[PDB]
Amino acid sequence: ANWRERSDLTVTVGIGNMNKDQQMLHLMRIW
Amino acid sequence: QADAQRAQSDALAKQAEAQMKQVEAQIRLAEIELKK
Repeated sequence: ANWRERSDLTVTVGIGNMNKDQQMLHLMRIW
Repeated sequence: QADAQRAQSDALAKQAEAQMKQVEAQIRLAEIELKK
C-alpha cells in the first residue's frame, strides 16, 4: 500500500515522500 | 514495483548533487553576464 498509494495519489516524491522509497527494495527487492 | 521505485530514485530527483542543473546554470551565467 505505501508504494501503491503514497506515491500514486500524490506523485511528489521529495514533498510527500523521501529517498527511503529506495529502502522499499531493501524490504521488497532484497527479500 | 520496488525496482521501479529504485530506478525512479536513481533517475528522477537525483540531480541534487548538481543543484538542480546548477539553478539553470547560474541563471544562464547571470543572463550572459548581464551585458552583450
